[PDB]
Amino acid sequence: VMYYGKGDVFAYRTYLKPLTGVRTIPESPFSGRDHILFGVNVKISVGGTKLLTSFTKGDNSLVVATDSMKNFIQKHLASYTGTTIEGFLEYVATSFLKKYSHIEKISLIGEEIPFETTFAVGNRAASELVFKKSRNEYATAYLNMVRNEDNTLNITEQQSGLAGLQLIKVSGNSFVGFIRDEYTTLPEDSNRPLFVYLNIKWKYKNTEDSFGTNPENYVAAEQIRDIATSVFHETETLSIQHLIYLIGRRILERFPQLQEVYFESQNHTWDKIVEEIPESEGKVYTEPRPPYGFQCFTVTQ
Amino acid sequence: VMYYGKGDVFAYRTYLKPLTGVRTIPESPFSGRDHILFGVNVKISVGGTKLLTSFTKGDNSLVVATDSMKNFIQKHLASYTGTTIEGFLEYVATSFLKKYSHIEKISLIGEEIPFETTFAVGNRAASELVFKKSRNEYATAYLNMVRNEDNTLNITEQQSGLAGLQLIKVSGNSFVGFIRDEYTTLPEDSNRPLFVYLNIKWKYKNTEDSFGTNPENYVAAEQIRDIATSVFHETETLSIQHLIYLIGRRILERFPQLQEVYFESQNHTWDKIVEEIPESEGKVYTEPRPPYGFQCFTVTQ
Amino acid sequence: VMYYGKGDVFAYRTYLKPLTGVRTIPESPFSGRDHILFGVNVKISVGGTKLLTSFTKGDNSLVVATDSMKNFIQKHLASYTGTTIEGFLEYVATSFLKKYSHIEKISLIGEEIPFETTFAVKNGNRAASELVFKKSRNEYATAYLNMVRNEDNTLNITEQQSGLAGLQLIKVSGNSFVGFIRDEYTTLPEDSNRPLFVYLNIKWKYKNTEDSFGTNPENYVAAEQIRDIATSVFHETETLSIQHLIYLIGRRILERFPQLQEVYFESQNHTWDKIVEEIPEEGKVYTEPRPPYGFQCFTVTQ
Amino acid sequence: VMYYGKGDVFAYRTYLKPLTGVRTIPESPFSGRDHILFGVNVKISVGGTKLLTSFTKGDNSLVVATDSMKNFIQKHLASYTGTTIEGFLEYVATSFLKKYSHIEKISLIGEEIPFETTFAVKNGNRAASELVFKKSRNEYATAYLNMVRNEDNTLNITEQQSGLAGLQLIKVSGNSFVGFIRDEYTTLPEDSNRPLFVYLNIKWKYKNTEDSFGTNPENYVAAEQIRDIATSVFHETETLSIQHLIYLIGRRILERFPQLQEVYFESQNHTWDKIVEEIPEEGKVYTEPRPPYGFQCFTVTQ
Ligand SMILES: O=c1[nH]c(=O)c2nn[nH]c2[nH]1
Ligand SMILES: O=c1[nH]c(=O)c2nn[nH]c2[nH]1
Ligand SMILES: O=c1[nH]c(=O)c2nn[nH]c2[nH]1
Ligand SMILES: O=c1[nH]c(=O)c2nn[nH]c2[nH]1
Ligand code: NA
Ligand code: NA
Ligand code: NA
Ligand code: NA
Repeated sequence: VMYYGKGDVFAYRTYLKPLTGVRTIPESPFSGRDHILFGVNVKISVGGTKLLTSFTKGDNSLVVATDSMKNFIQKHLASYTGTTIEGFLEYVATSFLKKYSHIEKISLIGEEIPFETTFAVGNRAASELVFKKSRNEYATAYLNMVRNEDNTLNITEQQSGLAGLQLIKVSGNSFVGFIRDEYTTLPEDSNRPLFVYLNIKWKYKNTEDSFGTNPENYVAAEQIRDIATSVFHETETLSIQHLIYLIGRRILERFPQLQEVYFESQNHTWDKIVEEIPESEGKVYTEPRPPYGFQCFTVTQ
Repeated sequence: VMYYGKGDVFAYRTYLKPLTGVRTIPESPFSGRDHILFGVNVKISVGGTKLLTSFTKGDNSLVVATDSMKNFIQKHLASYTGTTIEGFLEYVATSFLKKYSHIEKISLIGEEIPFETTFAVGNRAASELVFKKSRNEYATAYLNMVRNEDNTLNITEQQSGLAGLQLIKVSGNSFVGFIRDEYTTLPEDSNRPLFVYLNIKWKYKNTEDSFGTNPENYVAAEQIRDIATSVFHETETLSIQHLIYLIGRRILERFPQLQEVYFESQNHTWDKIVEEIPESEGKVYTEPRPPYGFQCFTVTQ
Repeated sequence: VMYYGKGDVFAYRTYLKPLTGVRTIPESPFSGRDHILFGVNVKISVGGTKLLTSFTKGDNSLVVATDSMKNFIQKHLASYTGTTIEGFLEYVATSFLKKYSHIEKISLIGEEIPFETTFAVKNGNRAASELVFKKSRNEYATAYLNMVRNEDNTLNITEQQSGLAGLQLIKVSGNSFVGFIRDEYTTLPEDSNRPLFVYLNIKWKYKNTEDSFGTNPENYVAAEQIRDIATSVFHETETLSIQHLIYLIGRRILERFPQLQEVYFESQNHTWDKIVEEIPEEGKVYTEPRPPYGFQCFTVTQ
Repeated sequence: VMYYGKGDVFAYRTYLKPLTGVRTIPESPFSGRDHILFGVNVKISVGGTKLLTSFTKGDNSLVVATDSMKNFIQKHLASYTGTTIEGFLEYVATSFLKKYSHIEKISLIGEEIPFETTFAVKNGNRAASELVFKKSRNEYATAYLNMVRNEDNTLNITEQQSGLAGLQLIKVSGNSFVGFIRDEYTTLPEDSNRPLFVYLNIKWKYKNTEDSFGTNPENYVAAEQIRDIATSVFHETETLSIQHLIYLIGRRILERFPQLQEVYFESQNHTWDKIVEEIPEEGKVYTEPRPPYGFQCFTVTQ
């Protein structure tokens, strides 16, 4: 391995060109983003054989300073004329390889820094000025671009995602029928309040569709979130494994331009404390000990 | 000082009695809570002269185990027949002093663990089953109760609050006219994107009104949140100090049953990177260095 | 309430005057501080009735920008000629009130950012490095100071407190917790031998605030020495509870430092849950508990 | 991809077999581990094509509950008779594949939960305590292991890696960063003497996986010794960049441990910003930077 770069490059842009005309799906009201505020956290990694002596000899002649890479990203957010993080990553990548001929490979991660609307008043409406910083789920994007021997540039990998989704379904979930042996102490549960954390990532058949230039073909993280919550509600779940497969199948049915969906899920279900409350369908639970189950699974189109 | 207790007592209750009929205000749509899911993080502290020898002699005869205090709280969440955190704290407090005659003083903090609705589908609606765990703002409550010499119990202190509100207003804020001397390097800014964190706490004229038994008199954290966002939108702010005073005045005008409102605010405004973008009203900003300004201020009715 | 200020004012100073001339105790080899690297995180709060209209009218005329308070702290760390965080806070507070006549009260907190020595081979042998330090995320010293301006424009310290924060200690045996109340709320078993794991925050107040500054260092009480008393007493004691332990720690502190007026403890119980009791042919296995934690708050006075 | 498992499996063991018989190096006094207290955080991932219908059909017949995997790990820490995290992972992996025939692949990560010695006065003198330990939030050792079941039901290790995580080192002088590209994106000044602050994660692979287990301890490479090489080289070197430094650290590691095949570095730059350059009558003042951090990823091979 030989690469270097800059992490935690925060950049907030006001009044990015709005994303509009995204084809809708029945699980989600999403049709676009107003982009009054567009926040992103970028990580940039660059590589190339000509970087060797920066390591082996302490020669900085071909070192773009990581601080300069931060300036590059922030200046390019000011000049970007597109409408998505995926497209912003492409713009940065192409511009960086064009600028620095000694770099053979660039890898970028962009994480949305999400904001929510707030109420302002003779009637409450969404404010165009005041927004709430959200620490809940957020969109992500990843891009790798290389310079070939014939000096053409090529995207070698692209992936979009949704991170930090935390969903609890109070009833309508079972976990029964698993292996019972000398190591098993978990009771079977025919009705648990399954609490899952979800990170969902998708890849497109055609990299162009990720940029949003033709919004009809763009798959928004907001729509993925809404599919996940709908499928979870609809399904008598039999395990997290069962749930995530069904979510993936629905995503790929709604978005035929997608090639695959990948899931990283964790189980954070609470421990039950009070099983029966007189005169109520209610129950009391509490936080479990730290160990958490997880699942990782790809569904392909 | 001499007290002991239990912290991080998480307790999640399904199907608490709904809070309904809260008198509305124009800044907020809030009228109640369905309480399908009711999550709280409780801290309990107890004191009394009879605890001395548990410290000075290692005598545990009058030590209620902190683990038992956790069981007490979780069992009482199962039996609570009310509709608010404030009322739950009163129920726990009265029950604990009634149970343990050697305790002279109990202090409780309750923090909401908030959950948000999600979409499920032939039309999207809010799910009654699937909820999103939120890491954004949340309601709080605090209660202190004592046993008097004539053996009556009395609430000595009650306070409600909203914590973790993070609001950014992209324009319509200035900070000018402050002291310029040998220590001043901050440029005056006639139009900054003020980003404030807010913790807001209120006290009632009549402790009864905090419980929610008469919802007409209950002041919900959701309504406080919506007043804050409305006032921030409405105001050409001149500093955080100026903004929080105005928020407090509005709160006390809307809620005459309140005696005071207290604010703890922090300044997290971003540093500007790009001041002018051709053909746009947009700008680019980034995260500042760690130091943060803060303000603390009480407004009284 | 009405005040404002700046938090997370980090400041790192190289080559502060070393702390030496301290008075030793049996429980600690502490003999001073080299101060090649001195880091502090400062919070500053200021008040005064003349600040009212900055809130009620948006009048910034008497507002010292919080950014300027950060500059003030950082510049004064460069000029500070003393040897302790406590003395640094006094230097900042006195200087700030002298600069800003409309401020009536200042409150300061300083938290040490601790570094540990590393070793290097050079010129034939391994020795402590004067250049390379390891940042520590473990325990650290703290200080608190409040100062006021009186009607006659004199300045008085109104409260001072020192402390040690973030000490996490586990004793594998020699602790019991038995004899507590057993009623309809009790499910905790009696335990004659548990691996008690405590978090300790310990704070002390001096009889004479001058002794906190270090200008006569024999009278200073170092957080390092308090740390070492805590670990020694925990080892020495067949503990009957955390309450029992912290009282005995406090007694030892006050016996070793007669110039202290009191010591205050905030302790938390983070003891692990037992998984395996018997291992064939003296060990056991434990794991992390559920989140709820017991805590204790207790003062011992001289 | 298809796998599942359990994360944050904390396990604390008392009185593990001590590690001794290690081979020393000039840069480190490390001589073994007492193992009075041995803590580990384990993540376990398992796969196999027979798990498909647990996802596609909700059939739990071949699902080992993740809770049971936690039980498995905790119970095997009680029975483990070796002396290293690397050996513990092998013991767990081999045992798990032997128990569960439908599992084709297991991946394990173990992270040391480190504790430091404390001292106590007893029977007339201050000495290291055998009972009281301080939990550390600083650097810690790591291990990684992947094992597979072949068609003939033999088991093979397919990847092994050891490491040191969380090392944070600041060198106050004797570092430069000059000569980098100066163009329309450059605003960083050249600096002939900066207080370089690096975070280091260092990972190593052995030529022969057996040497990682500790059963012949003279061939084991301890994270403590790697830590001490890193601090020594940082002191010894007039650094020209972090890239320069980590290459030299890697060279020294590979020279001192010829049984290693390679060493991999993930470094981050957290150097403070300068506030005061000149202090009257050699110190300076620095403060925390904005969040963006440079990083480097680099392998040195034998
Ligand atoms: O959904 C689940 N999948 C699992 O693999 C599992 N293991 N324990 N609980 C579980 N729940
Ligand atoms: O609103 C503000 N109040 C302040 O006191 C301040 N100080 N710096 N910036 C500031 N902004
Ligand atoms: O030392 C202890 N003190 C307590 O009060 C307590 N309660 N549960 N366990 C405990 N341990
Ligand atoms: O050591 C460094 N390497 C780098 O690549 C770099 N970029 N900015 N500062 C730096 N320091
Ligand atoms: Na739709
Ligand atoms: Na209303
Ligand atoms: Na000395
Ligand atoms: Na030895």
